Amino acid sequence: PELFLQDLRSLVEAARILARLARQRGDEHALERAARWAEQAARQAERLARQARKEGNLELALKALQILVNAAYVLAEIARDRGNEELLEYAARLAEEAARQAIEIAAQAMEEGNFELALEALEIINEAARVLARIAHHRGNQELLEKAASLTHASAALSRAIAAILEGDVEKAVRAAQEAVKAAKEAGDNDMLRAVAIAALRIAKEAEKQGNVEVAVKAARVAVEAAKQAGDNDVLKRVSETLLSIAAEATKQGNSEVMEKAIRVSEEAEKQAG
Amino acid sequence: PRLVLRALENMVRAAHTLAEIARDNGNEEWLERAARLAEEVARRAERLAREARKEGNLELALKALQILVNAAYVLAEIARDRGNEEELEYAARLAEEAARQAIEIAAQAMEEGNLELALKALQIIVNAAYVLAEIARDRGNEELLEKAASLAEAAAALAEAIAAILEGDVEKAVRAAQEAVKAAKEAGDNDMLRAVAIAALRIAKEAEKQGNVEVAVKAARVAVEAAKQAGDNDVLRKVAEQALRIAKEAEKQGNVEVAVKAARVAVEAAKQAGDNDVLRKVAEQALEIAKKAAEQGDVGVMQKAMDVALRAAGQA
Amino acid sequence: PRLVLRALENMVRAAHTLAEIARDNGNEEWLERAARLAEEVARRAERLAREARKEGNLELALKALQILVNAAYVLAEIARDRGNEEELEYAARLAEEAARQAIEIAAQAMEEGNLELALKALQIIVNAAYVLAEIARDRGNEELLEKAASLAEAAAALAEAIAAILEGDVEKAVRAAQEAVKAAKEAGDNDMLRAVAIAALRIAKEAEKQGNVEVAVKAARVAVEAAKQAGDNDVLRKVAEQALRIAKEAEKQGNVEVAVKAARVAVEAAKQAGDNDVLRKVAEQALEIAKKAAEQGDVGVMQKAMDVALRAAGQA
Amino acid sequence: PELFLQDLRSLVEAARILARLARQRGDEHALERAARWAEQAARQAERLARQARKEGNLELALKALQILVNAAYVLAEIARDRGNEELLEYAARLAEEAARQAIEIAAQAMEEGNFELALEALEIINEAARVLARIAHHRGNQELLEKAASLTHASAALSRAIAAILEGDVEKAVRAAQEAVKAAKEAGDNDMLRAVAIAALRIAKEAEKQGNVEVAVKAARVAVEAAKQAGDNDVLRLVSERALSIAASSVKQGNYEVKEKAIRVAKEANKQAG
Repeated sequence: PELFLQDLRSLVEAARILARLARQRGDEHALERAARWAEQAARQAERLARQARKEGNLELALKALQILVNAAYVLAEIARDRGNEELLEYAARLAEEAARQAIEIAAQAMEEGNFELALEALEIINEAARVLARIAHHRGNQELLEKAASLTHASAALSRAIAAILEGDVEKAVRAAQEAVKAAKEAGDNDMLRAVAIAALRIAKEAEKQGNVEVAVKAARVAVEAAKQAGDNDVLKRVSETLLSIAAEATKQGNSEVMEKAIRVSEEAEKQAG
Repeated sequence: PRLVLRALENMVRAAHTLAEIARDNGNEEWLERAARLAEEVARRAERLAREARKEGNLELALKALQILVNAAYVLAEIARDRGNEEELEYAARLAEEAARQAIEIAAQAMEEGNLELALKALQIIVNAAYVLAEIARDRGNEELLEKAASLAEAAAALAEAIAAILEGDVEKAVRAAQEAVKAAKEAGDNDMLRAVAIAALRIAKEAEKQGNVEVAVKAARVAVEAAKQAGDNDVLRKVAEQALRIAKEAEKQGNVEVAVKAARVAVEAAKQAGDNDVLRKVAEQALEIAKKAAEQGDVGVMQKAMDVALRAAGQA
Repeated sequence: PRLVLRALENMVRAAHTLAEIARDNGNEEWLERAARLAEEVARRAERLAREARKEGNLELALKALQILVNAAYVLAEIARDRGNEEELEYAARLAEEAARQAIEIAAQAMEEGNLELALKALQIIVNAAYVLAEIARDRGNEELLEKAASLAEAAAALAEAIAAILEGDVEKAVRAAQEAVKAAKEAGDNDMLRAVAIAALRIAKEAEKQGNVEVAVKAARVAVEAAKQAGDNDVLRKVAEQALRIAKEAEKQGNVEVAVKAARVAVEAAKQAGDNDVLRKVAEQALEIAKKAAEQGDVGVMQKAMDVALRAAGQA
Repeated sequence: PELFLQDLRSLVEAARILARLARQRGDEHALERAARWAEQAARQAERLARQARKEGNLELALKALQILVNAAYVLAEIARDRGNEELLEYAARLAEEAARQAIEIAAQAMEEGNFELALEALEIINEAARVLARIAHHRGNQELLEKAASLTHASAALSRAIAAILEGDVEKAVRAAQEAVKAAKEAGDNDMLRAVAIAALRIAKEAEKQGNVEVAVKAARVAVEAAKQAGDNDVLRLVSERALSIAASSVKQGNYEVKEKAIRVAKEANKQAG
């Protein structure tokens, strides 16, 4: 398999270099050729990235997504000079679905607690916005710049929070998550909010493992904050369940107040599921 | 461990992109978020470097140092368009102690003889110096160009010399090392010069295997040039041990002229430390050189061996 | 499995204590509570025993039967002091039905040759005889007393026969078996007869290993005596097959007199059974026996060999 | 060690045979001799019986209790015929203590699901009760006779519930437990109520293992009844924790009504614990 991606990278570099020379040469036919070199890779790579969700090799999947992002940059590098908005719109919609699918990968990875893949998927998400932003520099919509910046910001806050879990302080992690959910509130994407919720669940599970049920109530409270901002019933179930898990550990600690809170918030999550 | 480094690096990516986007809008709030993140990254990365210095995985440290360089670039990029000096000053201070700690990492790696880590650390030092030089031009501290430039150039000359050690033309390595000490001496950080002296000790430690005692003395002549700036007693002590190793072999090789010159270098170092045990041990071997020159019947070299042995004794 | 048996037994033991306590104090409510408790446990135990038999673990089944016999003892203890006939009838039904199942277990165990099961099963049967006796006395019924006595005597003869199967004295075994059929024929119990026949079959199987065809035929003469009352068609088949096996050994020994007696038994059984393949196999061997008796040339034996083989053909 | 039990049994047998003989061949000196032999055997066993709890071999422990019960039969026989209500007191105290200790053994075994020991301890309790009834008959204590009937009824009900658990019919077990709790209420012993509650907990644990949350709520409703009558906060805590298990399992089933009951039951247990 691997050679495909390596050759696609070479073909993306060839399209980029041809366009660099073509602007010295003053030639549109080279731009047509380059656009075709790029499109022939892009459509096949998109199908591969979709296919890889069946195959489960998330390393090859995120590498294919990175190849798509790298191609998207080269496509923008042509399209911003070539003056056609359909080509820009194709690249933009492709990049938007690429970032969205990276979030879908990240949701699985963080549910599994594979922060390793999560940081790499978040890295794809951080870089992917740059192409949309450099497109928006030319298209003039500050709204796209805001979306792009926010997209990076939320994935960056998740990265900052993940570091505190690996460093082993759930309260610092929850404080960072409390920043992350505000960043996601500015961003306004439900699927990023699902990523936040899945992280907040994994954080709550960490806080239970460390016996810090009070911090776990905060972690779950952020989880249901994300769900209350953008609905997902299976999240709300998992959260409500986890909040009973927290209530049970709080019962084991004899802390009736934290147990009562954990029940009331478990009940809020159930009430939001409706 | 390595997860944290990835996270910090990718936080720097984020801050870099945040500045890249913000400069089209003039979004000071995005720049402020980025700056606060970059400061946090520096703070956490310093903690990481301190801990790694206990843990002994030098790669974690040097990667953290590259992250610190990248973060210092992000700080500088935000700072230069705000035009404030403190925003440059904090980054410069961080970068200086980062580079200084990196020189300790490089020194340890070169003393242990791990060229891989040496090359990595030296490259990190060149990158750190690039941030310092970029800041220096934009701020008008032209002497900071000199200090950055020398720190870079020396770090590169050390890497080049390491390549020449691996090829085996040790005098080409010494030719590089002569330029290396010259470059370092143009701004004069004693810690860099300690690292240079440790590289010259690596050259000497390798030359003992090869038996070109003549070129080994030329390497020691570089070593003492640097060591005479810095004054680290154990460096000077090691230089004396190498010079006596060189003498003991040069005696067996019958090249008492090179042996006498090795002693002439030995005292040049040993006098700076003033350790009587070294100075007496050195003078004792210097009379063994004189004895060997008499055993050759090499009258004038024996007179020079008397001169150097007595002059060495004359310092203790 | 094991736990549930233990627990039921413990519930029966509890019912026993409660019935003791109640009968000492004279409290009617405690008697009624005990009766209710005991009945539900009995219903449970019956189902368990039916299932244990279907699982094919005879040992667990006979423990379940022992639990049922204990339950019947407690039920009878309650009933005989309570003063109602249906309670005693239910206990009698439980006891007899358990005894039927137990004898069927014992029959299987004897044909498998599992002495341990068979011995345990006889002990269960003896315990059932005790329970039957206690019921029968306090109910006041001479016929059921006669059942209990005759069954117990027949069981004792079966135990004696099992002991003889250990000891290897086949004459002692037949002496016991003669009394066993005497008791069983006085009783008219089909399962007791079935058991006696299966015991006689294994006695004969062992007598053949010893080569004692004579006593094997004496045992077969008892076997047909029982089987002719009982009408167990497959037992009649097993008997007839064994009678021919015995006759074949009597031919190999040249004891044509014993062989002709073995045929005389075989045809008696076959005439009850009406199994055509058996009848033809019997007549076939009857001619083989007559052929060897003609090779011996004993005229009076040949008149018998004629008479038997020809009568057999006259039924076949 | 085992030999000590076997020889203690032999001393009980010798004492039994002597007492049986003495009732034929009357002599106050032989009667005192037998009483001395018997009480000595009892106290010799008592040292082992108290020790065995430290040693943790519950089989040897309940076997030592069986020795004490068997001896108590002989002590009672001697005492009631001789006319010494003090020896009836000593025997009754031996039996009551042994039964109280056996109830604890049964509770520990039921917490393990090591029902083997529980059934045997209950068997010891039944035989102990048998002796106690023989004693009480001569004192005229109708109250103790009613208690013995109740105790034997309750131990039988526990045994039935245990059997229903090995059978896996938790509904039949709960139906039996509903009888058991009434029988324990009539007996008026909090430690028997603890055994009933511990059984009810183990029943609920089975229902949870099998996912039968509805029957588990019924089981918990019985358990908290027993605990509410007994007044043991550690039981009430364990009940509340198990009720939160049932609640989490109910959210796993998505059943809001069974969740609601499970929370109300956990809150009843909390309301009694204070």
